[PDB]
Parts: sequence; C-alpha cells; structure tokens
Amino acid sequence: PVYMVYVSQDRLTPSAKHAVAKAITDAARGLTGTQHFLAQVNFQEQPAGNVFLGGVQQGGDTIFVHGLHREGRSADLKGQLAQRIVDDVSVAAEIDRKHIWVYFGEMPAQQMVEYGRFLP
Amino acid sequence: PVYMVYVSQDRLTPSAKHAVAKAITDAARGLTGTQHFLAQVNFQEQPAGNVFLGGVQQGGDTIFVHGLHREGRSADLKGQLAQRIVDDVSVAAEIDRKHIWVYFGEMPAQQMVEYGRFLP
Amino acid sequence: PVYMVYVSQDRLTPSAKHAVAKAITDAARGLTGTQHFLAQVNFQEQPAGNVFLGGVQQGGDTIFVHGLHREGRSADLKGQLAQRIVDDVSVAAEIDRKHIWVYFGEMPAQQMVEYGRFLP
Repeated sequence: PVYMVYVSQDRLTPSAKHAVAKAITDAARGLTGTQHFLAQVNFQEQPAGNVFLGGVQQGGDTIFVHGLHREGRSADLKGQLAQRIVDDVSVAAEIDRKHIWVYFGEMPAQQMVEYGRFLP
Repeated sequence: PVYMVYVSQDRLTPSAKHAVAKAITDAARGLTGTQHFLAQVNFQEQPAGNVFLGGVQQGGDTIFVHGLHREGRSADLKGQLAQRIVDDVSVAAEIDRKHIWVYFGEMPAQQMVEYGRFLP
Repeated sequence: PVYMVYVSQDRLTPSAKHAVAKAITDAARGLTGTQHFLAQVNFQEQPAGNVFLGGVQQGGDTIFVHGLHREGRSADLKGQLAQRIVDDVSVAAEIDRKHIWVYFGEMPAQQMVEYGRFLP
C-alpha cells in the first residue's frame, strides 16, 4: 500500500516524519500482516494556508492521510486500520485527533504494481 | 469530502484561493446539504511546467480538482456537482473552463474518517 | 486520464520530465486508443527524504504513478498498460524498475470532466 500524507511544510520534523511513517507502517502490518517492506509513506508538504475547511483558511495543523490499498479486506479490518492510524499518528505527530482525516481507497491487485512487480 | 486542487505555484493569490475554496464548498453544500465544516479544500501547488498534456509542457493555467467523496449519491447529483465546480471555479479563478478538470472518487463511509471520527 | 507522478525535487530534469510524460502518454494511446490530448501527466515534486518504505527514509529515487482512469477497460488491458508504464518510465527516467510503483484507479465517466466537459 501507499499512504499519501498531506501536511503543512515544516509541521513535522524529520524525526516526527519518521515516527509518523513508522506508526502508519506498524498499523498496516499488525492488523493485516502486510510485510514491513510493502508500506510506502509519501509525505506531500505544502505551505501553511493551503488548507481550507468550510471555506476558512487553516493554519498548519491539518493532516490528511489517503491510503491506497488493494481490494479484498473486510470492512471491519479497514475500519480498525483507519482508526489505528488516527490514534497512532495523533501520538507520533503530537497533533489532536480532530485535525486528522484518513480515507482508504481500494483497487484490484491486478492494476497495482509495487517495486515494478504486480501485487498478488 | 476532500477536494485536492492541483494548481501551479502563485497562479492563485490568497484571495483567489479563498474564492476557489468557497466556490467548491458552496457547490457541495448547495447540492447535497453536506455541512460547511465537512468540506476540506486542499491546494497542492507545483512549479509551472510540471503539467504535460499530450506530452506537451503547459504553462501555469491548468487546474485539476480531485474530489474524494462518500459513496451513495446518484449519478445525476454527482454530475451536477462536477459541472457546478467547473463553472464556479472558472469564475472564482477567472480562468477558461477548458483549463479545468474535475474527477470524483468515492469510497464507503466506513473507511473514511474526518475530524478523527467515522463518517455516516 | 490523469497520471499523478510523485517524484523527488530535481530528480527529473526538464527533458527527463518530458520523456516520462511522453512515455506515459504514448503507452496510454498505443494500448487503448486514448487520443493524444486526453492524457494529462501532472508531476508532484517533494524534497528527497519525504518517502519512507517500511519506515525507512528513502533517497530521491522513488517514483509513484497514480493513474486516474474512466471505468470500462478489461483487466488485461489495464495490466498491460501498467506494465508498459513501468518499462517505459524506467527507460525515460533511467531508473531501476524496482523504484517504480504504478496504481490505477477508475471512476464512472459520468463523474469525470476534462477540458471543462464530461467524458464519453
């Protein structure tokens, strides 16, 4: 899987980025068994002020996680994984859970390529 | 919902970003009744020249809106909402509608978390 | 279609970006018939160090291609296109295939607008 993590520039220090990536990676392995080396966390930084909520410009605290998964997991597992990411990213980033959004999209494994190989 | 808005750096001034975010937020609530605070507009700026169309490098005028939605709306409502975003973003950014692309993706509410809470 | 191409800043020279964009555009048309002008390649650059794999911070070599397509192609064509993108991006960027990830998402044409008009 690939987790696109949308954050404001400099909101996360290198060690906070590492903590967040580890927290997402460990969530994605503890619950599903997805091996460590399969989890990509890709931080997309933008200047603070580029996020609007209800048309109101935000500071730099919002985090949006868009997880891109292969189809086939149960709704229970996906809901548990999403909640685990909220909780563990909240801790690793020192950010209130209310600032964290997490969406999971899914695709057939047959149209997903990782490390230049098709997914099982 | 989350609207990822892919624009060139400095193509939108702070007031143009606010107008675009308002136009997208107002389209969404005016057609589905999603509360204001539920609409995130997330601007992703890149240097001009990073967009290619048919392999031809573009200037800074392209706008691509990727809307990430809960499943369950009718094809008619989604089409109306996409068309409204084209029109109102065209006005708010004073940019030809031919430069505006809008795709909607959908996911089960059960794998979507906003403000650290699951969606209905 | 829109291909979002996530790369590290300055990993691709302007001529390498053009080559990658051409390679993706040519894959898309040569396999499906998608007309030249219909293919948008949108490069999203981030500082090297913003990609983590298995929690390990990466250099600037990863490439992730997120293709956004209209529904309706066969699984065979989609897999052929993804494999073709891996191969031709590998050459055009002179980058090991093992650094290239390619995911395809699909949506109904009825909720996709290109050049300010709805898709067939």
